[PDB]
Amino acid sequence: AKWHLGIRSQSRPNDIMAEVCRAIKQLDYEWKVVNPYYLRVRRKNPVTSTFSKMSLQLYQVDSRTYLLDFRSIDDGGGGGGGSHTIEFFEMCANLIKILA
Amino acid sequence: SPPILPPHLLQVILNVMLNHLYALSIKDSVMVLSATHRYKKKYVTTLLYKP
Amino acid sequence: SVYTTFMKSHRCYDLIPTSSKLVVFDTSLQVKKAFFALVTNGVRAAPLWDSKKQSFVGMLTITDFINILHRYYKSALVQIYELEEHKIETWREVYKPLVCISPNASLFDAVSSLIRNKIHRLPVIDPESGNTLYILTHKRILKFLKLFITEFPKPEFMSKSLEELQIGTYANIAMVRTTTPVYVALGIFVQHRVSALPVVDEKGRVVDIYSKFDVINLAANLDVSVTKALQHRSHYFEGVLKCYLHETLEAIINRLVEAEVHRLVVVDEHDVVKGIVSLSDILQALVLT
Ligand SMILES: Nc1ncnc2c1ncn2[C@@H]1O[C@H](COP(=O)(O)OP(=O)(O)OP(=O)(O)O)[C@@H](O)[C@H]1O
Ligand SMILES: Nc1ncnc2c1ncn2[C@@H]1O[C@H](COP(=O)(O)OP(=O)(O)OP(=O)(O)O)[C@@H](O)[C@H]1O
Ligand SMILES: Nc1ncnc2c1ncn2[C@@H]1O[C@H](COP(=O)(O)O)[C@@H](O)[C@H]1O
Repeated sequence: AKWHLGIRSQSRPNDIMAEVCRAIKQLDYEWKVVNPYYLRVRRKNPVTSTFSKMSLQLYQVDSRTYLLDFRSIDDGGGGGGGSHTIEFFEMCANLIKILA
Repeated sequence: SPPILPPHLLQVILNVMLNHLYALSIKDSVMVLSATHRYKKKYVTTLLYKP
Repeated sequence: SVYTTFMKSHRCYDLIPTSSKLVVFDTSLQVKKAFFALVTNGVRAAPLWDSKKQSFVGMLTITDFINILHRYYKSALVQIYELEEHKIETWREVYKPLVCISPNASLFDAVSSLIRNKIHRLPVIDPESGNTLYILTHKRILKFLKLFITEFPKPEFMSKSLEELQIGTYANIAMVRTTTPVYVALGIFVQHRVSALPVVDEKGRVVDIYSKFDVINLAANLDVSVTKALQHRSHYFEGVLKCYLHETLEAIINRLVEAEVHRLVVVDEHDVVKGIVSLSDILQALVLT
């Protein structure tokens, strides 16, 4: 099996952060802008009413390529009785979908 | 410009990365997501198979 | 009893390895991809996640795969072919609420829950995060007890023979023969709710063992005999692990833990099977002392 860290693009860093903000808004998650390249995002579970947080961080991996990093925030989220881990995976799959 | 990937944050894994999302190339409309989390002094790597 | 006291003084959390992997399936997953992923990942069970209800709703095990293989086989004989594309949710609908345990719950609770619910897979779920942490088993628990319980004080029943204790099953032993088709074995598995079948010969002597674990090897062809299907034996195989009635509980627990199989075939001087002694029997015995 070949596992990939987050996702990759060859758009401009600014362009990239633009689309993930749009993708985020579409989902109706709340987000905060720490760096121009670092986003904390928050989301309230419609079923469980809990909150889950995660970081989106953009790195440069190439001269032409950047990497968007997803990291769960271990802050006492989430479930539920859901599952902080599984709900993390779902927030991501949704964002990765809206992108693509 | 955006920070450079820290090692040892691996870009690819073949079979400090705690809480980081890894994923397989999509196939058959099914998504496979992975990550390692910590409960006290225990670690588990969860794979979620999701259409 | 020392076994009982130990069990009550330890949390399930103590049984979890420093590092493990867990495979979870979204219930909308197609059954056929689910079972291939068990094989690929080297795991015997997966927590099932209902995205709609946002929680774990059950488990996928080999027993399920077997039920499904058995249905598939019969339905095919009558030209019904619907089970392949079935997502997991729909196959569950076709027919067992999730039983789990907190990492802070006692090991005694873990044991009772397995016995009372007649399952083999107890997910340890943290109520805080809601995360499944580990899947707890009879094998894991019995190994832990053996390792962490001091040899003395030793209860006297530990020195008693199987004969005396009467632990295990000694009547209506489901068995197959060397020349028995795998689909026949499935029928027996599905009917007898039993984890493995001794392969015997004309005179009733055990020569092999056909486990449920030996069946998912096929999600990676149900006409071949049992003997043939046990040629793709992936692990090194010294032969069948057995015991005699005169042997003591202690000797049998030791064999079981060191062997790391789910049961021993009870046998006589001639290798004729007289019964089965499973981890379930032993743990039940240690918990009722
Ligand atoms: N923790 C659980 N909660 C709810 N249902 C379960 C749980 N574990 C297993 N089951 C269900 O109970 C049935 C029997 O499961 P069991 O645990 O005996 O399977 P198995 O461990 O794969 O089989 P074996 O251990 O005998 O090889 C299966 O249909 C399974 O879906
Ligand atoms: N009494 C026995 N003698 C010889 N071989 C055995 C015996 N019991 C099991 N085996 C073999 O060892 C392998 C492991 O089977 P077993 O079901 O005991 O372990 P498991 O199912 O992986 O773990 P668990 O005990 O949690 O179900 C199987 O392939 C089986 O053929
Ligand atoms: N082939 C078999 N025939 C009859 N009983 C069995 C057989 N295998 C296991 N058992 C019994 O079924 C119960 C559950 O065991 P197991 O399925 O091995 O966890 C135990 O009491 C076993 O003694």
